[PDB]
Amino acid sequence: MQYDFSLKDPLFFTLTDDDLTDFSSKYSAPLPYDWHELSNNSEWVNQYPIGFTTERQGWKVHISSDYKHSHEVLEVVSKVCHEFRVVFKYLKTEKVFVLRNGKNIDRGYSGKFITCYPNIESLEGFLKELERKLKGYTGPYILSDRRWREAPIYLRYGVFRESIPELEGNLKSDELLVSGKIIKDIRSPKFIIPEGLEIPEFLEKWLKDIEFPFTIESAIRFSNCGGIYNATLSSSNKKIILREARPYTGLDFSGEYSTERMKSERRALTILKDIDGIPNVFWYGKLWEHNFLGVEKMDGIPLNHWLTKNYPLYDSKGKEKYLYRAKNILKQLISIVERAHKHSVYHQDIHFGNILIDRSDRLSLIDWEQVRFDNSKMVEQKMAAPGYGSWIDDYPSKIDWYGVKQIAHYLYFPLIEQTSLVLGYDQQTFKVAHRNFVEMGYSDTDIKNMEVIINALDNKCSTFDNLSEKKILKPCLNNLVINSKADINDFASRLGKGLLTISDEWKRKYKNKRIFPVHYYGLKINQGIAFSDLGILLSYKKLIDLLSDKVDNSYEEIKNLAIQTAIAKFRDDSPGLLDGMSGTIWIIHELGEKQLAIDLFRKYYSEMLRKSSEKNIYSGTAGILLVGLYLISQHNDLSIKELIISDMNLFADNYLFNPSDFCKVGVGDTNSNDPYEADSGLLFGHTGIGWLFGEAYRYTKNSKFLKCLNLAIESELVAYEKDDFDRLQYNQGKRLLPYLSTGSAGLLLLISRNKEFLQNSVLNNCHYLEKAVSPNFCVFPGIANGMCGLFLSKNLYKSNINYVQQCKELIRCLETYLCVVEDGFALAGDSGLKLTTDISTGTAGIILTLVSLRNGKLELLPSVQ
Amino acid sequence: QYDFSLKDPLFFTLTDDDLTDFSSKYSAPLPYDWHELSNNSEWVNQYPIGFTTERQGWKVHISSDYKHSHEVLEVVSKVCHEFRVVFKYLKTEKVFVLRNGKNIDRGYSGKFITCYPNIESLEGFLKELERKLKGYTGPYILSDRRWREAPIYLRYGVFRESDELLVSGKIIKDIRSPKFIIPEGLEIPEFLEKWLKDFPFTIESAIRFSNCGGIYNATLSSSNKKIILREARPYTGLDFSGEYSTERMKSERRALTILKDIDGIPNVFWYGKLWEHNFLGVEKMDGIPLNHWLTKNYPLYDSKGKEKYLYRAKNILKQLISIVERAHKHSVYHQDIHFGNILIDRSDRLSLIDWEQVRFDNSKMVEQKMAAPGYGSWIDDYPSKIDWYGVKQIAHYLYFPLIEQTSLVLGYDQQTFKVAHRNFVEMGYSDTDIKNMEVIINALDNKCSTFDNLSEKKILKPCLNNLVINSKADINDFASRLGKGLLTISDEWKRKYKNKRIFPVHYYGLKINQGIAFSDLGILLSYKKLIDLLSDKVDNSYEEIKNLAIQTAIAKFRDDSPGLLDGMSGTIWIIHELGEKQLAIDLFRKYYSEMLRKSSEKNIYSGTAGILLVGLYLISQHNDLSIKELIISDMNLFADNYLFNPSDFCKVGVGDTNSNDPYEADSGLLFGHTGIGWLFGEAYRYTKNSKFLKCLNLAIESELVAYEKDDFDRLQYNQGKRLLPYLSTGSAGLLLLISRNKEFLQNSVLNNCHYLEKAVSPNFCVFPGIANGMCGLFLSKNLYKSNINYVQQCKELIRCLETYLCVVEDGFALAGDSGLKLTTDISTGTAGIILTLVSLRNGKLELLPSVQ
Amino acid sequence: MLEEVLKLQLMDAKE
Ligand SMILES: Nc1ncnc2c1ncn2[C@@H]1O[C@H](COP(=O)(O)OP(=O)(O)OP(O)(O)=S)[C@@H](O)[C@H]1O
Ligand SMILES: Nc1ncnc2c1ncn2[C@@H]1O[C@H](COP(=O)(O)OP(=O)(O)OP(O)(O)=S)[C@@H](O)[C@H]1O
Ligand SMILES: [Mg+2]
Ligand SMILES: [Mg+2]
Repeated sequence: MQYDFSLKDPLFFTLTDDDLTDFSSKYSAPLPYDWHELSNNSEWVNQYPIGFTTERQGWKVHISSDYKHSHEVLEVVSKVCHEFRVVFKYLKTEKVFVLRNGKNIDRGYSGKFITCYPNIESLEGFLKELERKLKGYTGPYILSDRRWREAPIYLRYGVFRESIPELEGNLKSDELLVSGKIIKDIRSPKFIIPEGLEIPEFLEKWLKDIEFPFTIESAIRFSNCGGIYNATLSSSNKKIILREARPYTGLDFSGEYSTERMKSERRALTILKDIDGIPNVFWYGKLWEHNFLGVEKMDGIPLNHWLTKNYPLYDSKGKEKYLYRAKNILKQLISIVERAHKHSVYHQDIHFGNILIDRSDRLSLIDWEQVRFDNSKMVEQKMAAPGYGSWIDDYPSKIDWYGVKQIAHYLYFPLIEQTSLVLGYDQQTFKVAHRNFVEMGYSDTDIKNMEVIINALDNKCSTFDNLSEKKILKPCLNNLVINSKADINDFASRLGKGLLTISDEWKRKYKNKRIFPVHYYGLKINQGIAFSDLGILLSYKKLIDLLSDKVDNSYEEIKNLAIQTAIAKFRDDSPGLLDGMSGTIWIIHELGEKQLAIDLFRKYYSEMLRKSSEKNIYSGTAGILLVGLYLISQHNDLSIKELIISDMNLFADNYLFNPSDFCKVGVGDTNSNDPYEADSGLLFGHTGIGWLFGEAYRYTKNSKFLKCLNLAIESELVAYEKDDFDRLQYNQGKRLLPYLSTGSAGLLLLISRNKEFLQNSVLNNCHYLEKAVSPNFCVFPGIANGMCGLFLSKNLYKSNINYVQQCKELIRCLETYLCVVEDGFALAGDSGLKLTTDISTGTAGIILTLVSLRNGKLELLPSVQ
Repeated sequence: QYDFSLKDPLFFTLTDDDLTDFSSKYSAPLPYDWHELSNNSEWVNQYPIGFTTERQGWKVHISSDYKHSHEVLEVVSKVCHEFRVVFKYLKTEKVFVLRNGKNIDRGYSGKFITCYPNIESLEGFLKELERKLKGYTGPYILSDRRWREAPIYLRYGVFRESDELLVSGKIIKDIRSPKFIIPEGLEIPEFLEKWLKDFPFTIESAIRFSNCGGIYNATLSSSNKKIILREARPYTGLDFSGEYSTERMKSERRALTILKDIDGIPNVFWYGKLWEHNFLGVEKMDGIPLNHWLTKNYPLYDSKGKEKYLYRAKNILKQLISIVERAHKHSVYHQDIHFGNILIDRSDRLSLIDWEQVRFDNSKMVEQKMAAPGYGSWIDDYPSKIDWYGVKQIAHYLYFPLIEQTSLVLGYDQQTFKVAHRNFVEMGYSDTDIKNMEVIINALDNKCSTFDNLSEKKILKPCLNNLVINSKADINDFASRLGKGLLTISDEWKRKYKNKRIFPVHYYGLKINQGIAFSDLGILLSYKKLIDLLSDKVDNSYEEIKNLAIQTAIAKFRDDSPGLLDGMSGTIWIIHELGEKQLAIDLFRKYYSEMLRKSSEKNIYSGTAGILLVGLYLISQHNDLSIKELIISDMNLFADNYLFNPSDFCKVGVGDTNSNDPYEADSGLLFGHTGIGWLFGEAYRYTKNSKFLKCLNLAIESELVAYEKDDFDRLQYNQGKRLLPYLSTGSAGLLLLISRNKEFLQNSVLNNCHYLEKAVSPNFCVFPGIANGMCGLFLSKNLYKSNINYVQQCKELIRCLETYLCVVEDGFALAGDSGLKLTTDISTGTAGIILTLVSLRNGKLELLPSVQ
Repeated sequence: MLEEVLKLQLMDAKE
């Protein structure tokens, strides 16, 4: 799907639709007596005459402007529009103007300050009067449009309004009507004229009035400032990197454009003319109206890619000289931006994307767009990568050293995104990285030489007093000693206290909303066991029933209103287990509402199985079948039981009949972490089918279900491949994922669970998948895409398992990703940026990990004994 | 109380629903073993994780000025982190400004950090606080006492969980009063016992008290001259520009010694500092303010006895112009010139007071700080232009005293300028007086500044042209504009406050979402009756809005509101009138027996008489239901109790309060015996028992006890200070009571209606609402008279409503019973106009249930 | 070269 989360809250993820704090200056125009001004958006303000509407399509007029002359161009354009009575609209505030004329907005939606709608007849005089009165006013070229004559007046053929037009005109707001046909309106950085529409005569004259000193081969990245092109200079046949800045774009809140912090970049790269590891400006000049910068193409993959090839994720075998090379890379960075600070040049944006490493370990520092030149002041870092920007308003000389300190901690333990949330997290992971680097077998002199440089970079930064809203989060400096079940119960009670503390503070800040902060992959959902509040309430209940406490006073009312909200929002455009209503009804069954659960399940079973699209356990019919199997195994009085077993038999016959028609049987190409763009593992693939038909075999014994189990194993190990030593991991096209949702940790759970029924030839893979799921460093802490599923696969259904000895490893691994709030624990999900309480990424997955370790059976999926 | 905010530019909103918060934060460093929890919207608490405080003890209150508030916090927090004491502090800089402001109670004044120490560590805590807050200055907190000299102040109160101060087994309860109260029976420590043991002018009274100090009426001993006195406590009286009352008093002294020779401007008699309080002793002159002089002298009803109003008003306006011109000659600018800053004596000599906001520089555009609502400038203007805007609005106030809506609609003063001219040529004034006043007002209009309306209230335009009403299509067009502007106002309210009330209303009913008077279902009922009036169809989503509002009203019942204008009894009646009946009988038979019994009030607005009205309506429209006898028996016992004692239900006599609050009102239709007589008249129309007629005749006299005559035979209800002719609290409800029960009452009762009809027909009405306003007067004078015409009555109604009407989009809106912001309710709003039109069309009054 | 210049935006490996 599409997510519009914002990093505006200091502690939590929040959508931009819930962002309303606008202290910027409001744009306004005078309103005549026979005019009305109406807003029905968060960006635009519509002005229309009384009782006059426009057409549904036609030539719309776009007007762009500067930031300084934007309030006084609105007066001129509104004064023009108040004789030529046309419907025009403009941007709300100055912040909307900056975010529309910024950098990371789409090139087809950018630059539009004022949009006008003359019908067909006032357009000719309207364009002439706007051309006559907009002298001296300049603005960005809008890429989807075409400039009229010389003033910032821009035209396209587009859709004016939504329907109107007698009854409903049988048309939509995305498709135009040319000669009684359906042509879609493409909103792209291009001028699209649909073929066949009658151009007027003056517009026909306007449309009929339509060598570089380099050779551009391709493009690397595109933005509202303009592209970054991989070009080759014609005068030398030498490959460079191009970067353009179309005028009056890249607006920030300082008031600068991309044409100003490009003369700044040219001056910065001219001052640092001869430094090893620094790009050189080779060509700078304006072509038409776009100025171009030719910098030296520094070779090398970025720092995260070099780390992914070179960090000891699993063992020290082969990567036996990592710390010496990382020390050399860090010293190369320190030398480069300390020779840069002698020339009064400050980079102000140092993160893992701005360092490139060669195959011979040579460092290059790029992206000098945000350079400062005069120290002298406590300045604000404008646009910084999260985890690397400075916390306070400091000098330009210390912002680069903070960036170098975070690169130093990145090279020594790759968890940096939580240092922007918890102050002192770089010392929390310092001891963990020391323990990991003495556990692998590294030399003590290499660790000492790394740690001396890191500790010397720690003293080169600024020590401040935390005054922000995220100073309630403290690191875990003291490691807990786990020796008995009381020490495990203390940790579990601290998890339960921190969960309710963070929930109460979220409900304090955001009323009339969700009762729990959730990772941005599931912000605008409240169903299914990955991101819902009901799953967190279930995890809290099974945590209370683990250490035998009582409910936290208002917990019964919280779970009553959560269940009532789930009933009120019980849709049907889903049927999923971990994103929909089968997981919601299994939560309702597990919370203590079993009669209401079987009632509502038998109420919507037929429609909620018939209306479905996918086939996985996540968002396909397998989740419905597994909830029905749990309901008829726990309760043998279901009147809909025969329809459940017949649908399982039909699904089994379809699984034997159709090959590779359930999901993708292959490698794949998607390299993202979105759950809807993954098609493998326990949650998204044939392993969910095997989990369904290894429990259907347990309850309703058939040869067809064991045949489905072996077919699921034989289909799943096609994509699983042997690594360098002994590891079997799934390929997502460009990377390998041993996680519980997409890889080796989900398959081994049912090979170990169904080990008695299954044969020997694919219990032989239990050792090949065992050390492929035991690394030394795991990036995320969650149960699905992280360490708590890696631990659960390694330990659960493995026989002769001690609770205390397993928890002693678990808590020791869990004190890497933890933070302290009140007298409890909180944790950040699969970003590290903001606090999460959900199951698939946040604290409730750890709570369910402890519950599933105590009980011996999973709580993420039904595991009927 | 009503904690309403004038922050939204269009509608009344609540201060609890305020979340702008520019408001630079106050922050203190948090150690590892401490937490910071902010439960309130103004306080931020810090505690050392799991360590509590005693329930009673000695607080420590620490004050600070505006400049050093960010540094006192960093010292007090560092002390409290050593001596581990639960302390709390203010959230933002804005709430510091409001807590150290001017119009705040002196029980909540100056408190910046409220520490909660223990008894054992209190001596060391106070020693470290005195050692490290030495040199810092702050306001004095009147409820506490200063420790030695530093801004540490001490109070014995309640630390946490309500206000009970139980000591030695007796409830004492702490009071947030501006005095130092030591409660009886405390184990006082030794150092706190040693600490507790270590006028040229005569004060006659004190007019006003505030956070700046007080305004006193005094007398010099040396000169024996009656003066007025001002106080400025140090570092108290902060505004958003960072100045205190001690500087405003110095500016007032500078201004009043610059303007020493000008008459009407007070002279400085005594300026001295006693203790630490600055005192200014300028001259008190005789006279009443401009509001009381205008209420005494404006021709509210006729011109008899006030024939020379436009001559004296012209002379007084010339005096104000001369005073402002002579003040502006010496570069002295008043910056707050409204009806409360001008005194006029019995000889009609003007005096201009309250020079606290005075300025001395005209070279820069400034912003008016404490602007009166309706007199403040819309833009950042020059100070001379700000004073001339104030004088122009005072001129318009003397010409037509509707001045509050000029802060909402740009051009309302020239809208009411034609209304005032028509009223003055209709009353029989001379042409020369009108021209001589109008040339002065038009001269003051040109001395102000013109500007473009770029605010959010640019969508409200004045009703410049009078609608020509000749036929019923004109009334239908007017009503279509009313219902079309109502939906526009509703949708634009919905845009800026989602998951809240559907319609915007008065500040008297921001919390009320039930009944006719202040709910959303009533305005939906008004829209439905308007659609039925025009014979049109509802636009797009009226059914969905009505269903969602009905289900929300079902989910928000509470049994503490048993009245039809604020509770369940009106929601049931509206739900019956919205289209579904059997649902309303189901709710009535479910809730009647509990809401008639759980009832403390017994009026119409909140009491059991409204329950009996909405039961009588339900048993009249539906003759077959099980609870029919239970309503008849309840009204029979209710009428027997009325025959037993008429004074036991409401107040029979002159009132005491002088406020527009519905809960502070105790007479009239919705609040007194007139609605009791209304219920009993409908009970006589249904039951036809003579006991109801006897009770109605008793209610007529019980209301008419508190009605006095005047020199012009106008029968108005006496509230004690003002005379009320309105519908809710006055004589218009009585006029509808005799007019509706016309064929039942005796001719001695009908002799009073001729004198009642002169009271309901003035020339000028302050408010446009249906309850406390002009629409109720029009309904009382034009319902149930003899024949009831429609075109002529609607022509006069539209002509009188054009004084108050706004224009939004393609329709009309209404500013309420303050005039400040837009309302849509059936008491102060557009739906009142809507049901005024529908009740003029359909005969019967549609504010209360009735039978046929 | 208005056109050419603007064509550059319509290259590949975009945003
Ligand atoms: N001098 C250079 N040498 C080699 N590669 C470069 C150079 N400059 C840019 N690049 C490449 O361009 C990619 C992005 O760099 P820039 O476009 O300079 O920064 P940017 O992407 O504009 O900053 P963002 O992410 O848009 S806010 C990098 O991944 C590099 O591969
Ligand atoms: N110089 C004066 N002569 C006579 N009466 C005065 C004088 N100053 C104030 N008053 C009386 O006090 C009232 C005006 O109160 P103010 O002193 O102006 O209140 P303030 O505190 O200055 O401002 P407000 O009313 O609180 S916003 C009037 O009723 C006056 O009669
Ligand atoms: Mg970059
Ligand atoms: Mg005053």
